[PDB]
Amino acid sequence: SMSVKKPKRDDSKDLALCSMILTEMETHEDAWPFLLPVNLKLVPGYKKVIKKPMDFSTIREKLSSGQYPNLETFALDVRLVFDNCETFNEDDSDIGRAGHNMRKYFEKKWTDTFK
Repeated sequence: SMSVKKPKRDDSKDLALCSMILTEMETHEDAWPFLLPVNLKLVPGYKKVIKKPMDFSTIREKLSSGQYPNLETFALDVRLVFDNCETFNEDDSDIGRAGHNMRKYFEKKWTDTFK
């Protein structure tokens, strides 16, 4: 509360560490469905169904341009990428399986880097 603060967690490396995690996600062999925005002209249904599209390139641009206020807003956009994927793709599809693999990969790196 006013003039009463928990001890200050060092967040000065968060930008660099989120960038490294994002690089590792970008270079994973199952990243290919997620590298670029889904083409809304060419994929029927996507525009209407997925209210907030997100992809790695879009996260990378937001990161590079100071559009994440903190590391939690960054994790929310990464998770959004996988949540959208599950909303639109069957579990038993190449893309569906890619999304589950990448989420697992991300969550481990997140825990190991920050928890």
